[PDB]
Amino acid sequence: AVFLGFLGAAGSTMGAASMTLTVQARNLLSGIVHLLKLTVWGIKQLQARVLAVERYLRDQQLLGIWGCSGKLICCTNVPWNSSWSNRNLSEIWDNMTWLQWDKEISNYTQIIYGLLEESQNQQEKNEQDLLAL
Amino acid sequence: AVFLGFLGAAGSTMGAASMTLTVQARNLLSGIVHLLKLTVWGIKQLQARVLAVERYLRDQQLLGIWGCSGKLICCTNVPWNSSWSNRNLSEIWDNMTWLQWDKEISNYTQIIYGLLEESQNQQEKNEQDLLAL
Amino acid sequence: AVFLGFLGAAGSTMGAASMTLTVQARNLLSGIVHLLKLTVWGIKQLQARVLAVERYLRDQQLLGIWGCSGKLICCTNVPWNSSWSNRNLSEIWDNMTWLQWDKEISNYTQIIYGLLEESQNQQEKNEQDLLAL
Amino acid sequence: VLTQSASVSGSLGQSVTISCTGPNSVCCSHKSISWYQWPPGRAPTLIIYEDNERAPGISPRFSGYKSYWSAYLTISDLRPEDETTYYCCSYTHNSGCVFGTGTKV
Amino acid sequence: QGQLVQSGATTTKPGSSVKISCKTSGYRFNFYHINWIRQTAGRGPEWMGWISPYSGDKNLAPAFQDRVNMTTDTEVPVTSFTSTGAAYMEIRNLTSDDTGTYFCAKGLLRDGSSTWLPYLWGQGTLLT
Ligand SMILES: *[C@@H]1O[C@H](CO)[C@@H](O[C@@H]2O[C@H](CO)[C@@H](O[C@@H]3O[C@H](CO[C@H]4O[C@H](CO)[C@@H](O)[C@H](O[C@H]5O[C@H](CO)[C@@H](O)[C@H](O)[C@@H]5O)[C@@H]4O)[C@@H](O)[C@H](O[C@H]4O[C@H](CO)[C@@H](O)[C@H](O)[C@@H]4O)[C@@H]3O)[C@H](O)[C@H]2NC(C)=O)[C@H](O)[C@H]1NC(C)=O
Ligand SMILES: *[C@@H]1O[C@H](CO)[C@@H](O)[C@H](O)[C@H]1NC(C)=O
Ligand SMILES: *[C@@H]1O[C@H](CO)[C@@H](O)[C@H](O)[C@H]1NC(C)=O
Ligand SMILES: *[C@@H]1O[C@H](CO)[C@@H](O)[C@H](O)[C@H]1NC(C)=O
Ligand SMILES: *[C@@H]1O[C@H](CO)[C@@H](O)[C@H](O)[C@H]1NC(C)=O
Ligand SMILES: *[C@@H]1O[C@H](CO)[C@@H](O)[C@H](O)[C@H]1NC(C)=O
Ligand SMILES: *[C@@H]1O[C@H](CO)[C@@H](O)[C@H](O)[C@H]1NC(C)=O
Ligand SMILES: *[C@@H]1O[C@H](CO)[C@@H](O)[C@H](O)[C@H]1NC(C)=O
Ligand SMILES: *[C@@H]1O[C@H](CO)[C@@H](O)[C@H](O)[C@H]1NC(C)=O
Repeated sequence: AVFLGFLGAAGSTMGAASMTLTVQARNLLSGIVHLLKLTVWGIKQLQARVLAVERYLRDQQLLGIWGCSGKLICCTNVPWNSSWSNRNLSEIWDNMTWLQWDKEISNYTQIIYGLLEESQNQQEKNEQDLLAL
Repeated sequence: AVFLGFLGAAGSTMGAASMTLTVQARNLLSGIVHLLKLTVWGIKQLQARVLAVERYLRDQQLLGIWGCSGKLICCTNVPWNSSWSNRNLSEIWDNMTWLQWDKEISNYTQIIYGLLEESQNQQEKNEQDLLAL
Repeated sequence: AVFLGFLGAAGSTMGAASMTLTVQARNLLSGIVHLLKLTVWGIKQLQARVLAVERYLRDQQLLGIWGCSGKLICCTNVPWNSSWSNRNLSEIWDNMTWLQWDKEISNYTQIIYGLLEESQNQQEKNEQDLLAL
Repeated sequence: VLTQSASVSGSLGQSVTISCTGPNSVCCSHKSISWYQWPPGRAPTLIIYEDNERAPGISPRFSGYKSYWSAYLTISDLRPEDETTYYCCSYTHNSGCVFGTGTKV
Repeated sequence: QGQLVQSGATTTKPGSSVKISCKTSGYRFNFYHINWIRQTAGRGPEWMGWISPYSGDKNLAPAFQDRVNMTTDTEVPVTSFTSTGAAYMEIRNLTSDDTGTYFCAKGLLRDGSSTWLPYLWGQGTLLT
């Protein structure tokens, strides 16, 4: 088929990049990063090791508090406030790239992260009350 | 609304604290904890970094072997042996705090952790046999 | 009952070992591995700590990109190409051990890891299209 | 070959309905219809594509509809600037956009 | 955004072959097709053809099949998502019956069914 490679679809449309997410997901913790000798290269490599797991788990932490654990494409119950981006679907997924999309959605990325957070807290509270009978 | 803050409902009832679990969940790995210089403050901070991820994953490990991965309120199939606590529901969730509850359930916390563990091993074995047709 | 212990069923049949997976799952991150003093034993122990979490997460990373997050026995949609092993079920689960099974499936372990990877990427894309109505 | 309405008019507040049809060569159920607002001798404007999808910024009163034999363009709630000439267009994904005859509104 | 300035509106006489330019700004010139449209007075507006500033692939109507040369030169990176481009247009067995206003319009989307659709137009040029 195609298989562009790691970040190979960085310039492709959002919909086309949304079909090769495993390509980036698997390289978020591996690479080349057995004794711990504290030389100038050893201290350098140890930090490179702790830094990878740290950043990897911070993304999985947010993915957990949203109810999206172990997911690449999860859907939510947070509606799209058009003040975030009034662009239409066809001019988003068949037009923009993820890089320029993140550039314009950047202001509201912290707002959306809160709506996904409490929506998961209330949804799990709803599921518990439904299983109380 | 309310929003008491991190541990803000530590003195509230168990039911009231059971509505602000995301407030504590998100601060279990972040904070303020870019080169690795091994000075007295650098070694101190590196340990602070590894210690956070270590303790964070040990809780997620137990949460995984119970079938509660990425959950804040999951329900189980382990019935409540009244020898653990004969208190009633209304005098638990509308009365006690999580601190004093953990103080009296402390003896059986290792007993319950085993019942949730093998209940998940047997449940996944049941689901495999049900999908064998 | 039985309870052979950690790796206690290493020489048992695959089906018998497939009933005590929690026994190995819980010891993949604990053990005995509070200040960080960088002595010969301190540097040695710190590496032992980072090495455990690193290897633990690499297994959970693959378990995530396969849609098996927080699972001990998950079923997939990747059929068994008989060129991997033409052995029958009864002569696999009531005969072989996991050690000698991994010895003969070793060549195709990277092939299977790719089929489980893109099967999960396409399945989550299918679930999104089904919830688009 | 893609015939449009001869001409038609309305009034401020009312609505219009432009037509666009043709034979099996350029219409319809296996083709897409785009509606261009085109003042004579000026920069045109894309109003609606894919039979009924509006372009970014097009007023919601513009609406497209395609039957199995003729595409339509409704222009509800008229305004002064509506005095232009409209042209339909039939296309597929990998071909050209055969324009229409024209419609003075 | 996006701008497409066109060449001058000079005139020639039959038998010749004129070149029409179209300079783009405010958008990545490679990401969208470039269409050529003709609005004659003695005919309905005609789609002449589009070309790919990225892949070089061109597609013109059979009425212009062996009479028109469409060319574009490579863009110039201005920012990460902005570039300047240019598209060219020529006619072969040219007469005076091809008189009218000529426009250049870029594609609509980068993918889908309405990829090459003329969306953003130029100010046009008067001819013979
Ligand atoms: C980098 O950025 C560029 C620019 O944006 C991207 O190039 C664009 O890619 C998209 C998607 O791949 C293209 O959209 C498609 O357009 C085709 C129309 O082209 C067809 O028609 C040509 C003329 O008739 C024909 O010659 C082509 O056939 C072959 O020949 C060329 C010769 O060069 C060859 O290059 C082709 O690859 C062909 O092998 C061609 O078929 C259209 O058919 C598509 O529609 C189909 O697919 C969509 C889904 O994608 C579907 O919705 C439709 O219903 C239909 O099934 C589709 O619209 C676009 O034309 C490209 N060019 C632009 C925009 O200028 C490039 O992909 C980016 N790459 C990366 C890695 O980021
Ligand atoms: C959008 O967000 C603003 C504040 O960010 C809020 O006041 C408004 O009600 C929201 N509207 C919708 C439709 O969600
Ligand atoms: C595609 O995205 C760019 C980003 O700025 C935007 O300018 C352009 O209008 C979009 N295309 C369409 C057809 O809306
Ligand atoms: C984000 O905020 C900055 C603050 O100056 C503003 O300039 C910019 O336009 C904002 N962008 C969006 C998309 O809201
Ligand atoms: C409660 O636990 C004890 C041992 O801890 C056990 O002997 C007893 O059967 C249990 N009873 C119930 C009702 O679960
Ligand atoms: C827990 O064990 C200690 C051991 O001395 C005992 O004193 C205490 O009462 C026990 N508490 C409960 C709740 O069983
Ligand atoms: C088995 O795998 C080989 C390559 O590894 C492939 O060519 C063949 O089609 C596969 N057969 C089946 C039945 O999956
Ligand atoms: C694996 O590959 C080696 C390469 O020499 C080969 O000898 C061995 O037989 C192979 N085993 C299987 C099970 O394919
Ligand atoms: C278009 O003009 C260029 C200019 O050099 C020429 O190389 C090319 O061959 C021409 N195209 C055709 C189809 O003749």
